[PDB]
Amino acid sequence: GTSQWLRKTVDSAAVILFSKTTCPYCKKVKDVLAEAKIKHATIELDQLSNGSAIQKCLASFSKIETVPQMFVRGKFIGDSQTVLKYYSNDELAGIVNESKYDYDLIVIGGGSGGLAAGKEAAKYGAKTAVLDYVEPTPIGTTWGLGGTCVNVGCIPKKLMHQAGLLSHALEDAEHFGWSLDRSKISHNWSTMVEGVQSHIGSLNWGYKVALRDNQVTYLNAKGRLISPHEVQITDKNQKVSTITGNKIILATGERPKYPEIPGAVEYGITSDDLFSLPYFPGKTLVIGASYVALECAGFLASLGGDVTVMVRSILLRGFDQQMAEKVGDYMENHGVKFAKLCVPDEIKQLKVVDTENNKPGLLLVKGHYTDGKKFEEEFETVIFAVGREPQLSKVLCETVGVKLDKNGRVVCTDDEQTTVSNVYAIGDINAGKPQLTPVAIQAGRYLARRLFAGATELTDYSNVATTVFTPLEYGACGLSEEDAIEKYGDKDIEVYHSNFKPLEWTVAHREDNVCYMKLVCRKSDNMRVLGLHVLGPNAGEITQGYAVAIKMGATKADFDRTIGIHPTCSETFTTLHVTKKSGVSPIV
Amino acid sequence: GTSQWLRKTVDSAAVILFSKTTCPYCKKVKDVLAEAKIKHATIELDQLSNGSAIQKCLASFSKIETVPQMFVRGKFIGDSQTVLKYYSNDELAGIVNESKYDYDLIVIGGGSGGLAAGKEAAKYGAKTAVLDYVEPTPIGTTWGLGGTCVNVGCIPKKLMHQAGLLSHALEDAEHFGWSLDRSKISHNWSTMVEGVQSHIGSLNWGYKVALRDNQVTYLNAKGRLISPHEVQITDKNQKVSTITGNKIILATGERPKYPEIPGAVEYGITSDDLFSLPYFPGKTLVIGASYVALECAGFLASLGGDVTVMVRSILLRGFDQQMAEKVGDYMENHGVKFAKLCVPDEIKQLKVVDTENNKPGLLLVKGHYTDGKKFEEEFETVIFAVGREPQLSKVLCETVGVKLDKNGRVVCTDDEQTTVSNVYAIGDINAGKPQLTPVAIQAGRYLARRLFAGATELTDYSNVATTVFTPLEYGACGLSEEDAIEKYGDKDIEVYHSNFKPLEWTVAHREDNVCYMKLVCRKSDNMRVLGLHVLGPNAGEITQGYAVAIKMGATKADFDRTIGIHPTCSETFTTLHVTKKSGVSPIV
Ligand SMILES: Cc1cc2nc3c(=O)[nH]c(=O)nc-3n(C[C@H](O)[C@H](O)[C@H](O)COP(=O)(O)OP(=O)(O)OC[C@H]3O[C@@H](n4cnc5c(N)ncnc54)[C@H](O)[C@@H]3O)c2cc1C
Ligand SMILES: Cc1cc2nc3c(=O)[nH]c(=O)nc-3n(C[C@H](O)[C@H](O)[C@H](O)COP(=O)(O)OP(=O)(O)OC[C@H]3O[C@@H](n4cnc5c(N)ncnc54)[C@H](O)[C@@H]3O)c2cc1C
Ligand SMILES: [Mg+2]
Ligand SMILES: [Mg+2]
Ligand SMILES: [Mg+2]
Repeated sequence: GTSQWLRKTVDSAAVILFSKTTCPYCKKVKDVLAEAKIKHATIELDQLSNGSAIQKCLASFSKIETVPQMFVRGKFIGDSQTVLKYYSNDELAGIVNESKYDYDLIVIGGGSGGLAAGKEAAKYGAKTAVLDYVEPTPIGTTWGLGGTCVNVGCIPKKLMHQAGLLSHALEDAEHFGWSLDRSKISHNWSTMVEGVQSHIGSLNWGYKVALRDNQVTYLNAKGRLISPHEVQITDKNQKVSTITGNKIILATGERPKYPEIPGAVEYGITSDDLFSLPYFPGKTLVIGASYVALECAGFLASLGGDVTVMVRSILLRGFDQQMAEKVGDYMENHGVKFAKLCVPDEIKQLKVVDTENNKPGLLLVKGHYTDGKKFEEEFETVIFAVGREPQLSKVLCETVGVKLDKNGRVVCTDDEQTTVSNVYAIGDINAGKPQLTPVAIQAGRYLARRLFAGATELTDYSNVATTVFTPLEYGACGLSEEDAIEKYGDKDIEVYHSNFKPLEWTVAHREDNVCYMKLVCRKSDNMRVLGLHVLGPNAGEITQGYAVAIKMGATKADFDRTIGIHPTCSETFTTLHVTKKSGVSPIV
Repeated sequence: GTSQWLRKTVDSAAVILFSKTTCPYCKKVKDVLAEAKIKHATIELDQLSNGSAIQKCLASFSKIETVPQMFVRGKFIGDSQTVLKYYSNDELAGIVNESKYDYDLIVIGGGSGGLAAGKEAAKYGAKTAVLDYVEPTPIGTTWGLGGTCVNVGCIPKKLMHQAGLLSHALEDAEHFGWSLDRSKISHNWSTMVEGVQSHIGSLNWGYKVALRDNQVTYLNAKGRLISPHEVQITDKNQKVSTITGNKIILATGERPKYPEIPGAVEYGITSDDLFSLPYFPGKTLVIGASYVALECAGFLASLGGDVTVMVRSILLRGFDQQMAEKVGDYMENHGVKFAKLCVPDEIKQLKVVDTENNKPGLLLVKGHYTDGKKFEEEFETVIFAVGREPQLSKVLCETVGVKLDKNGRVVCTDDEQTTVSNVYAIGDINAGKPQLTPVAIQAGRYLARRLFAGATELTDYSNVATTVFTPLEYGACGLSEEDAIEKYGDKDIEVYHSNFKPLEWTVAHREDNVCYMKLVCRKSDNMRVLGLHVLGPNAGEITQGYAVAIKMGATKADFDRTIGIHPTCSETFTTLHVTKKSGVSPIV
């Protein structure tokens, strides 16, 4: 184990120092490298249980067993006296910069995962390039550095969700004694978009500054992997060139799909366009039933819009379907209309978008229900939220040998390695992984540490918590009830559940028994918590801390012995007692 | 210890059935008791690991080793045929109601702990009385059933905190595109109090209905324990009588203290009066620096009031002082004035409260600072928040033998037992325990199960999470940093910390580096999390789930391997990396 780890670490690290924290010769070398502005990884052998074995194995590369030992790109450079010699003779800079490739790491994609990986690799002295290019949407929308979450995902969507939540805060404020009249207050879409876009612009700029400050080369260029170590880049002026890299990280993400029906690309939009749209969508049809579809429909309705969601089959496929039904029922009680069991056939244009008066156009949507009955209605905006897809055919030449699955995602080992030994993939394009921003970030950071700092820690993709930011939010960690029953059998599953009412909803005269939580547990394993589910305000804040406990193997007894914080919504997890098997009502 | 447990269980239970889930004879006995409206505890021997030894040890009472076996107040009643004989002969009701005392349980105090204990005991057939009486405040304020939290504590305070938080929501709404103008909106104190009090009234009524539905006798009477089994009650018409009970639970709580200075009782108020006050306090001085003092000052300022807090020494004594300073600094930047290192000497009346026109009076407060300088300022309302005290000299006759500590609280074992063996104490009067509503509720419920259902589970009072509902909320679980350093030494403590900015604060132009969190960890115990601290919105929702993980022994590695939910405040705990020892800034 140790010899294999050391060989892999030495071969892959850009600049690495084997050290001991007590040794003054090691401190002197560290001080020289810091003065020279040479970044590097450091392995403190006295801080590792197998450090003595590592010292012995180092002689297989350097012929010495002492510390310090400096390596650059697989080559032993020297001990203390030698490194000081190179520094004194002004030779060290050239040595640490010598490389077979232009870069130690090329990251293709400057989104959540790619920026995290590139910044982390640079900390260990890896010469790093991050490529990011945003192909415009069909109507021409484009945006800056940072990827989907920053520009057209989690960040703007949650800010618009907050704008929507504030509608109810205005209503509640009256009951709490404030003098406003909610019925005389209106919402200005353009003012909200300006504020959202100003924040996004600060993030775009902050990422460019962060790459500069980490000595990462940022290329606003489209990359294509043409062989294991060669990336062809096309710049803003269509100039084509090739750069080379030792390790390659594919982090190119996904883009929205469109249905293959007349008028969809021409006259509809997707989430990519929504978050910078200069005019309020107006009367809107959302086609689809993913979390993207429902989150966007929810905030548009809360802002005062006339919104309909066209659902082919079910809501939130892949999520617990009891929770999905409760999410949709709340939305329907709060203004969202649903066209159920329905698909679109064609979008016809009745009015062109009025860019001068800043108004949407008008569309005729024709569709049909599963029984064959026709759907026909006019909408000012049609938003397609019918899934997202990787677009690797343009990122990857087929001759490179990177295996893709049937959906076009990259088939990766548990350490993100593709079928090409120096090429890795992270984020939404890594087949089978949860498609979430903090997952991409952890994967990229942890991978960079394994490549360039000798780390061994893998990303754990199990029991990753989620939150759907619908008008009433839905947080979850672990299995749905139906997946738990499928895996273990109904007789081995116990479900504890309860309704609850936020204290803030009492004086506000809101609903008594809409918020809901459950714990899905395995009886034969000490009532292990297999899944946690909560519908209520601030559901992501509620869920997050429990994800640590679930990671640690929490049981129902662990929830019971923990004392609640009062008054909170979250504390209702600490006193659950009604089982579904008992048939006793969960109402409070 | 099976023999000792069975002896204690049979001796204490009111009505108890020993059964097996796999027995249709037990099913018949359960059905008969259910039809007879006879509530009882049930111990399913097949579900316990030592069930076989219990069956054998039951014969020491019943001379049989089969199930079912029924017991009443220490006496074996019979098997299947025998219980049916009594039922057929109309003898069973008399048998199950025979008792040496009027009640199996008398609970003195109808607050958080006492109501929880009384309701739980009644589930197992314990004939239960709950006594509750609310001695009026000096100005005459009184309230209904439910105790401090329901009437004059957590419930109204959090509702008034929410009214205060809505001030900032109104401001934020403008930046999110809503057309209101916060500067022309005002707050109506009386409207908010009316709504708060209507909710409280629904809780008072709900508790009365809950006791009725559980067959608990509710006496709105002042109780005094005059001997181990005798409680003297004084009813609303001053009629004095004595009732007897087998077990006694003392759950009488505490009341606000006043400083011993002229004018304090006559002209000041406390939290007991604030939550139903019919007029806005106006310009207000809060004397004290507890969480009660700061929570009330905070919401009064957010409602638009002119508020000053007079602090003898420090804020939030007993809490992490770095966090306390950050809490206070936020309040000072958001309208709360602080008179630091200052104590009051006298409250002088300048105008009497005008009850007819619903206006406060006017007071002159004289005090002095530690540097000798004088304090002299006028206020419309003076609120004392200088601690709370038990008042057991009127609850307990000294001859009973219940030992109190130097502060007047009850000295209890880890199972809530006093020095008188049938008398227990729960909630705020139990010396040394966290004085919180969910603690009182757990203690009461768990104690009732041990007394009347043979349970053995104790309440765990360690690492009980808290939240201070100041304008920026402060959640904590475990040790303060200073307590951890005192216990383990600075060299064995590592502190990970970060500022954060809620995404909701970006478009709203709120502060960049005021929200803050830290994990206080023990290096030599695998970086065990000793204390978690968070200052930010929704801090109780953030903190609660982590309390389960801390109960389970979470380490820093457990936080690191858990993935964040994005975008949330809570996810910041999953990526902490800056140590205090490193000196690196925690700013974003
Ligand atoms: C509407 C919406 C809401 C979401 N909400 C949440 C949420 O609340 N929480 C959450 O955790 N996740 C959320 N997500 C998911 C999250 O956005 C993604 O999981 C995350 O952005 C994936 O990161 P990534 O690094 O894999 O890819 P991306 O962030 O998509 O980055 C890939 C980047 O590479 C660029 N690129 C593509 N091809 C090339 C090429 N050939 N050369 C150069 N650059 C290229 C892309 O244009 C893009 O900039 C949401 C997504 C959407 C669409
Ligand atoms: C302003 C304030 C805010 C608080 N906020 C929170 C918070 O956010 N979260 C939290 O967890 N805790 C909070 N607390 C603490 C919480 O209120 C107490 O911990 C809890 O109420 C204690 O319950 P208890 O059963 O011990 O006593 P109590 O709830 O005080 O009940 C005791 C009852 O017994 C009655 N009684 C007294 N003597 C007699 C007698 N001789 N005969 C009959 N009846 C009698 C009393 O009048 C009262 O009704 C707060 C407290 C205050 C004062
Ligand atoms: Mg702005
Ligand atoms: Mg599942
Ligand atoms: Mg009302």
